[PDB]
Amino acid sequence: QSEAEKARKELLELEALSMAVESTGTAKAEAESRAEAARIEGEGSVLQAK
Amino acid sequence: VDQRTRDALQRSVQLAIEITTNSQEAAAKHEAQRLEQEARGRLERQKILD
Repeated sequence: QSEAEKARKELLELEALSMAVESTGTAKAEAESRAEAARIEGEGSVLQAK
Repeated sequence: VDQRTRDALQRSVQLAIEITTNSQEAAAKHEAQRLEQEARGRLERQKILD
């Protein structure tokens, strides 16, 4: 079990990176989709007001 | 001098052979468990490396 835990720490150190990529990619993808729509709607709103 | 006394000693011989037979199987059981655990511990480690 001690030999398994030496190896398991390295697996957990990799899963912490996989979980950081999956969480940041999901959060970034949604926020940028809102920021793009809000910029298109904002530039359009300047012309509509004109 | 009496056969009834030789018969009592003849039972002691059989019990001494059974004691030796049990001692052999108990030793095989201990090495089987040692090897089984030695294989199992390496397999548990390899799953974490995979």
